This record gives sequence, C-alpha cells and structure tokens, in this order.
Amino acid sequence: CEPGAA
Amino acid sequence: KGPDVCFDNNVLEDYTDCGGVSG
Amino acid sequence: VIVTTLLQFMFACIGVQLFKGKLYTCSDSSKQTEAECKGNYITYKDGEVDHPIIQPRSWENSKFDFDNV
Amino acid sequence: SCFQHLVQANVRNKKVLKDAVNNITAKGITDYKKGFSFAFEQLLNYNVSRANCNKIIMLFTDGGEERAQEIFNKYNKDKKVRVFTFSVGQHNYDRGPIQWMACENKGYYYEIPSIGAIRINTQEYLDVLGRPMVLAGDKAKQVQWTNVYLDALELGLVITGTLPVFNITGQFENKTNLKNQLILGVMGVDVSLEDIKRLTPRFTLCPNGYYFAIDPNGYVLLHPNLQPKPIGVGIPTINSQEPVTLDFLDAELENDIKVEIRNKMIDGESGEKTFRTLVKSQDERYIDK
Amino acid sequence: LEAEKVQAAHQWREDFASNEVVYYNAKDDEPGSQRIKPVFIEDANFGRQISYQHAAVHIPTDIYEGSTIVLNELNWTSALDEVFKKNREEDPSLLWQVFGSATGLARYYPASPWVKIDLYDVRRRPWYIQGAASP
Amino acid sequence: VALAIYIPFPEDDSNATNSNLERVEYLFLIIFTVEAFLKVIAYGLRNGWNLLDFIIVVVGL
Amino acid sequence: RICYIHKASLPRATKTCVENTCYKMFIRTQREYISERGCGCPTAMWPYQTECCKGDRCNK
Ligand SMILES: *[C@@H]1O[C@H](CO)[C@@H](O[C@@H]2O[C@H](CO)[C@@H](O[C@@H]3O[C@H](CO)[C@@H](O[C@@H]4O[C@H](CO)[C@@H](O)[C@H](O)[C@H]4NC(C)=O)[C@H](O)[C@H]3NC(C)=O)[C@H](O)[C@H]2NC(C)=O)[C@H](O)[C@H]1NC(C)=O
Ligand SMILES: *[C@@H]1O[C@H](CO)[C@@H](O[C@@H]2O[C@H](CO)[C@@H](O[C@@H]3O[C@H](CO)[C@@H](O)[C@H](O)[C@H]3NC(C)=O)[C@H](O)[C@H]2NC(C)=O)[C@H](O)[C@H]1NC(C)=O
Ligand SMILES: *[C@@H]1O[C@H](CO)[C@@H](O[C@@H]2O[C@H](CO)[C@@H](O)[C@H](O)[C@H]2NC(C)=O)[C@H](O)[C@H]1NC(C)=O
Ligand SMILES: *[C@@H]1O[C@H](CO)[C@@H](O[C@@H]2O[C@H](CO)[C@@H](O)[C@H](O)[C@H]2NC(C)=O)[C@H](O)[C@H]1NC(C)=O
Ligand SMILES: *[C@@H]1O[C@H](CO)[C@@H](O)[C@H](O)[C@H]1NC(C)=O
Repeated sequence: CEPGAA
Repeated sequence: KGPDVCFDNNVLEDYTDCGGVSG
Repeated sequence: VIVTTLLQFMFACIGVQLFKGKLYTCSDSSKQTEAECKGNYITYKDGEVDHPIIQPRSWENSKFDFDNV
Repeated sequence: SCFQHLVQANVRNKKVLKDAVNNITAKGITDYKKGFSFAFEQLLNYNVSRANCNKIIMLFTDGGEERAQEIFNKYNKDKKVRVFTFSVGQHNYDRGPIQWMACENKGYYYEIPSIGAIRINTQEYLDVLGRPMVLAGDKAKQVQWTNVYLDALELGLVITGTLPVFNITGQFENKTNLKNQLILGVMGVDVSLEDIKRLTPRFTLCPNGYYFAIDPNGYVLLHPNLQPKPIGVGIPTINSQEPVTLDFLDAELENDIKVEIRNKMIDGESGEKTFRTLVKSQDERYIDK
Repeated sequence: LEAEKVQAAHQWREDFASNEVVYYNAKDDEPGSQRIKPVFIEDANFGRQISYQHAAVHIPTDIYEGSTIVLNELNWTSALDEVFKKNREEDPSLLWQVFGSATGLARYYPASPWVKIDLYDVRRRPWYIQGAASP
Repeated sequence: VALAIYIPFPEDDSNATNSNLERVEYLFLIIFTVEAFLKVIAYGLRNGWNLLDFIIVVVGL
Repeated sequence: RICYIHKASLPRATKTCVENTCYKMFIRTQREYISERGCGCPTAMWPYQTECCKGDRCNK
C-alpha cells in the first residue's frame, strides 16, 4: 500500500 | 516445537579469551 | 628576538621527543595503523544511519605535526 | 516494551521491541545491582515458551565503578548465563568493572566507539556462542534448513542448507587449540521453492485442491497464498533482509478444526480429516462452504 | 570435508605480492591480486549472466581485499572450486553453492556479477547465523 | 579540593564520590556555622571579607 | 623499477631508481594533487605526507 502522512 | 539439538556448557572451553584481559 | 628564537628552538627540541609521529590519525576511527587504514569505509551524514556514503580510508597526519625540529 | 517475559523473535514481536528502544530517554542515577537482578530473574520464568538453550545477557552501558560481585554470586554462580558487556560511545569512564563482568561470566567485552563499528561488533557474539559447538566434534554437523527468504542475487523464494566448517589444522598432534575453537565458516546450498513445486504436481486435481507444508513453527514452506514479497509489520509512514515467514493459520481462513490439524502437523503425526470449511475465493470478495 | 582438509595445509603466507592469487571479484566493471574476465552466458534456471568455470568472490565494502588475512583465504578457498564442479555435474539441478567465511568473504558458484549503496555482509545472513550457533 | 573532585554528570546521574562529597559538605558547613556563631557574639559583619563569609554561610544553610 | 623522481614538483620528470617501494608525497590537506612520486620511502617535510607501496608504480 502507498504510505500515509505524519 | 523447537530444535531438539542444543550445544552449550562444555567443559573443555577456554573462557579466558575476553577483549579486556587479552587486549 | 634572539632569546625568543633560541627558546623556540629549545621547546621544539623537547616537543620532538614527545610527539614524534604520534599525531597520525585515520578517517575511520576504528583503525589505528597505516596498514589497516586502507580501502573504503562507511560514513553517515549528520549521524543518520539511513544515509550511508562510502568514503576512502586515509592515513592523514595532523596539520601541525612535531616530526622534526 | 509491552512484553513482561521472553517473547519469540518474530518479524512482528521484533518491531514492537525496535519501536520502544527507539523512544527511550536518559535520566537518573545508574544502579547495576537492580538492573542485573531483573535480567537474571527474567531468565528464570519457565512459565512461558523458551528455547531452553544459550542464555545470554547483553549489557549496553558506557562505564561505571560497580562490579556487582554479589548479584553475580547469587544467581549466576554455576556459570549458566553468559554476560556480554558492550561499552558504547566516546567517553572517559572506567571500563574496568565492565571488562570484569565479561570474563568472570564466560562472555566477551565489546567496544563500540562510533556508528561505523556497530555492524562489525554486534555480530561477533556468535563466535563465543560457537565454542561449545566446535568442541562437540562430528555430532554438530547436521544440515539445517532456513525459513523461506528472498535470495540476494535475485532468484525468487529459496531455502538454504547449512553445515559449519571447523578449523582443524594441527589435529594430528592436538597441541595448539588456540584458534581451533572458532568455525572457519558456514556453507549453504539453495533449494528454490519452485523446485519443490515441481515435485508436487497439481494438474490431476481440480483448481480447489493443492499441497502445503509447514515448519515446526506453523510457517508454511509452500502454499498457494505465499507470494514472493516480504511480509508486513504495520502501517507504513514517510517523513531480502528479512525472511518471508507466513504462518499457516494466516495463509487461509482460521477455524477451530484447522488449529487442531496445525498442531498435529507440527507434532509429526499422520492422519486424515473431513470437515466443512469457509474457503475464501481467489478475488478476495466472496466466501462459500 | 574438502573445506576442512584443505585448510589444514594452508601454509600461512606473509607477502602475497610476489605470488599473486587469481580470483573474480564480483563487485567490479590492483597489485597483489589478479582478476579474471569471465565469459558469461545468459541462462535459464538462473536469470543472470552465469559462468560455469570458476566461482566469484564477494568481499564487503569495508574489508580491504589485499589484507594479509583476506588474501590468505583466497588461497586455500581455491580447491573448493573443484568440489563446486563435481557436485553440479552429478546433479545438474544445483542452485547457488556458497561458502560464507568468517572473514567476511563468500565464494559462490556458478560465478555471476553482483547486483545504489552496497551493504551486504555474509556473516549477518540468516543462513549463516543459524549455522554459526544454537538457538 | 572537594569542589574540584565533585565532577558534574549529565541529567542527574551520580557515582559514589558525588554521594560522599555531599556528605562531607555538611561537616564543611557545620565548621563555618560554628566559626560564624562565635564571631558575632564576640565582635558584634562589616569587616568586608567577614561579610562575604557570612553571605556564603547563610546561603549554605 | 621505474617511478619518476624530480626536484621541481611541477614538471614531473622521470628518474631511475632501485628500491622496490614507490612512494607518494602529497600535501596534508590538498591530497588530490600529487607533488612527487618516486622510489623508496623517504621522510616528508612540512607541509607534506608520504604513502609507501610494495611495487613499482603502485602509487596512482
Ligand atoms: C586456523 O587455526 C590456525 C591455528 O590453529 C591459524 O593459524 C595461525 O595463524 C596465525 C596468523 O595470525 C599465525 O601467527 C604467526 O605467528 C605470529 C602470531 O600472530 C604472527 O606475527 C604477528 O601476528 C599478529 C596477529 O595478531 C600480527 O598482527 C602481526 O603483524 C604479526 N607480526 C608481524 C611482524 O607482522 C606471524 O606473522 C604468524 N606467522 C606468519 C608466518 O606470518 C600462526 O602461526 C598460525 N598457526 C598455525 C599452527 O599455523 C589459522 O589462521 C586459522 N584459520 C583461519 C582462517 O583463521
Ligand atoms: C597458496 O599460494 C600459492 C599461490 O598459487 C600456491 O603455491 C603453489 O604451490 C604448488 C605446490 O607447492 C606449486 O605446484 C608445484 O608443486 C610441485 C610439487 O608436486 C613442485 O614441482 C613445485 O612446488 C610446484 N611447481 C611446479 C612447476 O611443479 C605451484 O607452482 C605454486 N604456485 C605458485 C604460483 O607458486 C599454493 O598452492 C596455494 N595454496 C592453495 C591451496 O592453492
Ligand atoms: C509462574 O511464575 C510464578 C512466578 O514467576 C510462579 O510463582 C507462583 O505464583 C503462584 C501465585 O502467585 C503460586 O503458585 C505461588 O505463590 C508461586 N510459587 C509457586 C512455586 O507456585 C508460578 O509457580 C509459575 N507458574 C507455574 C510454574 O505454573
Ligand atoms: C465465520 O462467520 C461465522 C458466522 O458469523 C462465525 O461462526 C459462528 O460463530 C458464532 C460465535 O462463536 C457461533 O455461535 C456460531 O455457531 C458460528 N457458526 C458456525 C460455526 O457455523 C465466525 O465468525 C466464522 N466462522 C468460523 C471462524 O469458523
Ligand atoms: C537426485 O534427485 C533425482 C530426482 O530428484 C534422483 O533421480 C537422483 O537419484 C538423486 N540423486 C542424485 C545423486 O542425482
């Protein structure tokens, strides 16, 4: 899956 | 279930091979 | 002036027998011999383990040594 | 960690322990006597699953002036637990008691001055741990098969054999025995998972039939759901090194009966079983019976 | 057995410059050691340019391949290649056969060029750690 | 000399020597308190260095 | 056997030798430019440093 954000 | 062969605590082992007394 | 330069020569002579060739160092801190300080080694940018960069290993003397008078 | 005992070194249990030693903060006075009373008491549980084998303690300090000769005489007086001491960092503290801990406890003193020596130093405790196996003679020469992992040279999913080699120069007289306590190296021959699949033909069955085999851990060796990609450990975040260990119960839907078959197959038994199941479809959108 | 017997007669040398060892360094496109230029043939089974004549040698980046310890191995890990060949000839299905030495160098057969930054060390591989000790 | 030995540690750490010098710098305060107690009821603080001694003593207590 | 020895570091002229160690005399900071190759393992004055080899023309 593609990464997220943090 | 783990391996049934184990190898530790042998009598004829030279423990006097540290890195502070032999270096 | 002559006294000052004579004391300069004197202190240089004492310092030679004190730091004669002991001021060598390697780029990699884990090697402490010119023979060992060879090839390449890994250097990490700003102490980050995720950015390794290959550098050569060099036996470099200090900028101001004490090898001779 | 959230763990209070010894846990197996999975790919998941090894991520909880690497996200918690990446968060610690330094504050307070040091106390080796309390610290080593914890370590010797956590390797005494026997309530939980354990390897029941080499029992090592791996101290990560900088320096100190405490020898803790009492703690090392209450628990570890029969020389059953090794103690490896690491003196990490660039500092000036007395590394004297630390060198004494390793020698008196059948260990080794390792020094990590900078980040460049981390990779070569935290891999040599396998030379100390290999001493009791080298002296065992030709009874430790047993082929061992690793878990399924991706090859370094891109080849797919492979399993590798293993057989150590012994420094046996001067064995005719048996007089040196100074460096003959270390292994020369470890060999290996790769067996690709595709090679095993040729030995299990499936075209005489309907598409719903298949073969699978498991480790004595539940990890599948071959399975229709085993894909040539590394397994996941959590939600990714952006700001071949690990084996492909997929458990049998996590490869297909889990039942109460399937756990019974998994335990029997781990034990090494033989048998048959017929039972209605819920089998997930290949498109991961349907389920039938 | 052949890696044990051959090591028992290495006759430890000190200056590996007058007599040079011949080996194929995988990580390449130097005095004291001669390299070989292999022929290579794209093949099935494997997917890379494999060579059925010698075995490549992988030495990690932070290991100087002309030190007196690395060069002293490469001399006794050269009778292995005759056993790397008889094994495959008897059973043509053999895949990679590798000898992971304790000095960091690994000699695998059949020879093939190695795969950004390189951080491979044979002493950390799972197939090596499981055989160097017990659980 | 006690202050010379003391050695500071990052973020509250301490060895045994710092756990003994903090004990010694209680006798080293009682001595000065005893000295300062006799002078006031003997000499009635305005000598300068006597005033400095008084400030360091009261800050010590 | 052959490594170029000269006094003026700029022209880099060639001179014969007999020692089996070819050296490399460079500055302690600007090491890219090689001031003086040659034969033997001599002593470096200031500001200079020497690396010595095992064969002829090993320095490169
Ligand atoms: C398998 O085990 C055998 C022994 O069981 C082992 O063979 C031994 O190898 C060492 C190499 O270090 C030989 O040492 C000779 O004697 C001294 C002692 O080291 C060396 O002189 C110095 O050695 C140190 C090593 O720390 C070095 O830093 C130093 O530079 C050396 N001195 C100088 C002036 O350079 C000698 O150099 C060395 N002999 C020669 C001819 O060079 C032992 O003699 C070997 N023992 C036997 C019985 O042959 C072998 O290496 C092991 N196999 C592997 C793969 O490690
Ligand atoms: C370690 O270093 C050397 C690098 O190749 C090798 O030295 C070789 O030793 C061989 C045996 O001593 C020599 O072969 C011939 O052996 C016969 C004895 O049956 C003798 O005639 C001579 O000693 C020798 N020469 C001739 C012409 O017959 C090799 O010539 C010699 N090679 C070199 C380059 O000198 C060692 O073999 C090597 N060890 C291993 C295990 O490879
Ligand atoms: C599990 O470990 C604990 C301590 O680590 C063992 O201690 C027992 O705890 C229970 C209740 O606290 C009681 O049985 C006793 O008070 C403790 N001692 C013994 C000897 O039982 C406990 O025994 C372990 N469980 C086992 C071995 O099944
Ligand atoms: C798949 O879904 C079924 C139905 O939702 C679940 O199995 C039921 O679970 C409940 C609660 O334990 C039981 O009371 C029922 O008897 C079960 N149905 C059966 C056995 O047919 C469960 O979530 C899944 N079934 C599994 C895992 O076997
Ligand atoms: C190897 O396996 C093949 C088939 O898998 C078999 O025919 C052969 O006898 C085995 N042994 C050898 C030495 O080839």
